[PDB]
Amino acid sequence: HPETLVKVKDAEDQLGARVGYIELDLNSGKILESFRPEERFPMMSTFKVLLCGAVLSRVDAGQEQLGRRIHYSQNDLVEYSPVTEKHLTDGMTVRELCSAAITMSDNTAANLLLTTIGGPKELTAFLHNMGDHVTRLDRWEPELNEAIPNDERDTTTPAAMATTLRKLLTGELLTLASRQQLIDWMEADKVAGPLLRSALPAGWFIADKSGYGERGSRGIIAALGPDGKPSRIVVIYTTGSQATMDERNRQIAEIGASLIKHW
Ligand SMILES: *C(=O)N1C[C@H](NOS(=O)(=O)O)CC[C@H]1C(N)=O
Repeated sequence: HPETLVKVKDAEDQLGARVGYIELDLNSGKILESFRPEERFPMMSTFKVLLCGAVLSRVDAGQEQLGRRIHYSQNDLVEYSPVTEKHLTDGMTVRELCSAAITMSDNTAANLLLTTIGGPKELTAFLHNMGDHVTRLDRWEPELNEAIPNDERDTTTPAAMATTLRKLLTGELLTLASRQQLIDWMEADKVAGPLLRSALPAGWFIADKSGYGERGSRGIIAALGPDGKPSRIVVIYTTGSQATMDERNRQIAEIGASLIKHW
């Protein structure tokens, strides 16, 4: 709808920064709306979804098992480690760590998961082999959140992420059991309250992953639809604004309110 685009433009005016936007039909993969679709934005914590997609790919092939227990130490703990800092004694399974990475955005969990697959480059190789020659992860947490302007490291485009997400959630890449583990983790997101979730009517489905970085970076990827069943993918990124966090949260909410009302 023109008026959802108008809200994206107004959000650009009021934040004083670039905003990338993609609305994708889950069934056919056709783009319903777009704004700056081929411009790069920092992925920030939204990459954790693509990371757990790579891990589930290894689980399918038998190179990884969801129950394998990983033991680490305080050393591996990096800033924002809400769950991993509580399991220094018993360790955590791959399944629990991916749950921590997506539902709580645990940073140490992400670094541990990156180690099991062979580092950021090997995640990029994973995305490359499924048809994403645009998205790239280059650094570990928390360095990947610097969001230096014009730096292409740890970036995606609204169109590339939205298509890759669609393949991960509904494509032929993962098995049915693996596809549902990723969507279940995303549905259990507990850190994207004031974003798209704030504008959701009762009975709607949402499975999302949010993120923020430096230089006013904020973003969300989401699978949502009415009556508890997803039907579209929404990708929203922004960077460059000197806005406070609560301000950036407000615009993504108004973008959410618009596309829900003109669903
Ligand atoms: C993801 O971008 N991050 C991890 C954590 N918050 O995730 S959230 O903003 O989606 O809820 C801390 C902030 C950020 C980071 N600096 O890693």
